[PDB]
Amino acid sequence: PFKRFVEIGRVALVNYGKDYGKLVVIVDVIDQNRALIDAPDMVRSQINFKRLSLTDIKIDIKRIPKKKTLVAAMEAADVKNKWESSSWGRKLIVQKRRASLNDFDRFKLMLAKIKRAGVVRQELAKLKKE
Amino acid sequence: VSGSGISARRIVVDARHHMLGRLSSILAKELLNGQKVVVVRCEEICLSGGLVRQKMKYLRFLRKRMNTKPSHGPIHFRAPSKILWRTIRGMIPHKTKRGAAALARLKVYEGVPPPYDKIKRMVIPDALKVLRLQAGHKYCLLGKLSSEVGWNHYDTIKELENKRKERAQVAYERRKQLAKLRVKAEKAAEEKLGPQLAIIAPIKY
Amino acid sequence: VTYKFHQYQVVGRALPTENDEHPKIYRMKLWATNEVRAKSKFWYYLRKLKKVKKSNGQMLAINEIFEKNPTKIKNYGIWLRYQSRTGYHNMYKEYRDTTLNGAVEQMYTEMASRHRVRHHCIQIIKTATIPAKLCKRESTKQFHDSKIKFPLVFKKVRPPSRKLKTTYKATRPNLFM
Amino acid sequence: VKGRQGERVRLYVRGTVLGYKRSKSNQYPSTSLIQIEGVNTKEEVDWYLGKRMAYIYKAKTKKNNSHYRCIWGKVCRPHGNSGVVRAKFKSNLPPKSMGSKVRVFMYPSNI
Amino acid sequence: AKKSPRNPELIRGVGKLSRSKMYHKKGLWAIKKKNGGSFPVHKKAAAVAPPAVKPPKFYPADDVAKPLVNKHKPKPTKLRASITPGTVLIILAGRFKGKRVVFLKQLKSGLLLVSGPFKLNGVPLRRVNQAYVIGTSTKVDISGVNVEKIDDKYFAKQANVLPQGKKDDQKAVDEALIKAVECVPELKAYLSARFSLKSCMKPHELVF
RNA sequence: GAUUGUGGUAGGCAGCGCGCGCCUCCGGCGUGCUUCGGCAUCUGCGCGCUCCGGACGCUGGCCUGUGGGCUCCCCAUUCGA
Ligand SMILES: [K+]
Repeated sequence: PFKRFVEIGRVALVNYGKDYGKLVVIVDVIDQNRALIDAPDMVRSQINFKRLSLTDIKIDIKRIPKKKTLVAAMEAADVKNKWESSSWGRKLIVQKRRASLNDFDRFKLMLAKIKRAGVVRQELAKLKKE
Repeated sequence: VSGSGISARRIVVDARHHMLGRLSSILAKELLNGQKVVVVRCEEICLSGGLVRQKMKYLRFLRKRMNTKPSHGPIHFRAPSKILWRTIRGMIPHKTKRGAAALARLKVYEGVPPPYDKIKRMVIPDALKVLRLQAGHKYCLLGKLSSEVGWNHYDTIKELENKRKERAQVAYERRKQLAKLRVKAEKAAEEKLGPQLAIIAPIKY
Repeated sequence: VTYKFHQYQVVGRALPTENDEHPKIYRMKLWATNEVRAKSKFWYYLRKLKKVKKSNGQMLAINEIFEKNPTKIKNYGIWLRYQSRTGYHNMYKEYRDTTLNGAVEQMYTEMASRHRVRHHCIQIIKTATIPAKLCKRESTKQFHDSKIKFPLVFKKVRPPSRKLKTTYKATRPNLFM
Repeated sequence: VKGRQGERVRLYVRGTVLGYKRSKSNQYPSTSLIQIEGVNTKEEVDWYLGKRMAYIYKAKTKKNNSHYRCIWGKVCRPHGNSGVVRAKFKSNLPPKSMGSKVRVFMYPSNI
Repeated sequence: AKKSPRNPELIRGVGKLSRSKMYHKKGLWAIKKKNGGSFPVHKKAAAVAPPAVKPPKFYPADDVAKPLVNKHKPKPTKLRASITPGTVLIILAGRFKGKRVVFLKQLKSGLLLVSGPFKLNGVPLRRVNQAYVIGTSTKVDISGVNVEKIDDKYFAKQANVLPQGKKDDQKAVDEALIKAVECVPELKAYLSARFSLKSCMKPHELVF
């Protein structure tokens, strides 16, 4: 049970606030409510656990490591690629891509989806009649 | 609570494991805003404080009666659906035409009677017990309280709900078989359309 | 970075007179939401403890004190005296935070919650950064673990913002640790 | 696939008439409170600021060979934090419009 | 005659250069030196005597009020940056509501000249108010389209039957437009289809 | 984004461009003071412009119509009472 724990080196997703969608690394624990997080593109600061969603990724680091050490550990663990390839991480990227689509792109996607739906319906009907 | 703001003919709500008061407030606002609401499985509504406290509260309510003419009220309904209806009426200006019209847009049922057994049923996150009540704290089912205070249809509801759940399980198995067939059809059709799959790839979850 | 409570060093003295050409200079470390309120409390303490009023006193300097390294966790001890409904008492408390300002805010919040003591009824006697081995409270000592590990028992479910909030959902939330 | 018979293009969103700007004990019918579907924050209201709105309803008699009537309005300013807006119409909306739907158009456009 | 402005404007109503630098640049010193240390005095322009208006036929019993002078003069209507030649526009009102059309140019009156093309979606050469239009990010080459002879006067009413000359002109204009459109794949279908809002489509979130 | 145009004999007030000099015209050329960037130091006339002594302009619909208006009448609804 409890597949995920808050740990030194645990990678978490910010699920609320202005920093939503960013990956951070838990480098220390202040108390039961907040921890010390870090990432390559921010300053190590505290965050409440209520704004963090633990991921399945973990890196091997000591508490409050240097920026270079943290970056090296993240690169060795390939955190970015692992998160992006996972369905959970791909979900946010796909949501952003859908939000970014323009009118002509939306029309082309509609055409492609209609054609695929028609072909799939024909295929399924043939399978059923088989 | 401003309101859902959606435009739909009606909304069916599965009241199972919903706090009575919060669900009542949300639905009262929805009804006042002009929505039509159907609530099912009222017997599965949760009340905080535990069975003992709620039973004492209901007995205190039962004490209230016009001394010279008990038939003049208050009316003490026992069924879970009527309890939910009265709780909602308590949050609506029911003595005005606006409040009466809002009340007239509400339907409450025990269990899932037809045709709502084959209609998609939604939930209210703001009133869900899993989000509102800490595990370990006392709560009681509305159906249990109603049965304790004189509701004698709990067993019939249980039997009918079991039958409906068996039928729904059969339908779900059929739908799963159909879904597997559809995935097979999609795999077969994959090779037929290259460019369409290419355009669709960056959007698929 | 905004703190509700700021730490100030206020320096003042009594007005020079013929008898005292160079009166004694007094300094205090005070906590207040603003420098104006810090100066007010400085004059309150000077009047109550040294017989020097604001009317016959001189304000010399006031500077804010900022945490040296707000990027690291420290253990903070606070010695304070407060007033209850029936008298005055002394109290020592410990906190963990990146800055002493956060620790003081926690102290005010905890006094309010546990003892129903309002802010104006609390006097701070001493503050200090305590090493891990010298901490006295089990609450702070429980996180002095090289390998600290626990699951998120209580997590509140909400959308990233109210833009995605909906009254109705097709399925109930799926929660697990 | 559907075989529906109705408007083929929709260039507007729907708005529910919540009521009037009011206190607990006073009402100001010159201003109407409107909830726009899909708008959940006052930040989102910025897009609809100044957009035209129409309140379409039916009358018993025929005017210009039609039972339809229309009172025009527009979005004035956000109300609260949850996306409700304050709207002004050429004439005060009747109280019976509470709970009815208005059409919020995409013009005047800024894109 | 000076061929360039002497004082470029940093903002509206403020020059980049001061009075001393302007004195140096304008050459007032040179004029004074040439004229002998004194500026040349120019006589005031002589006013034109009013024409001998004939006596009135009627005398009003009341003195009509002459309005006060308004010093504000209207400026040309601005064109949104999102709208550029060849941009695809969505009409939000009128009988062509929802239609996607190509923007050609802005007329003197400030209205936008657009075309369907007529063959693709039945929208002819027409004027559309900018306030009832959405400018999208789709752009089509219009360098080969000649609309120089078309202006605000082309649509002026002479007050039922469409002259053949207008049809021929529209065909000539649309030939090059369709030739350019065919270059972009799926653009023909895009222009032949109207824009509409489906379920859970939020106008304030669409990028267009 | 929203509300609004009260007044009706004024080209005023303030600021600034073009010509009255030239050149090779995103600019340069004269006298003084400068913190070396610059400066209301020379800054006059004629013609013009503007965020400048309180809104103007264009288009459309309709005009005997199932149109427009209403302080009139009977009702309904929200708030008040
Ligand atoms: K205005």
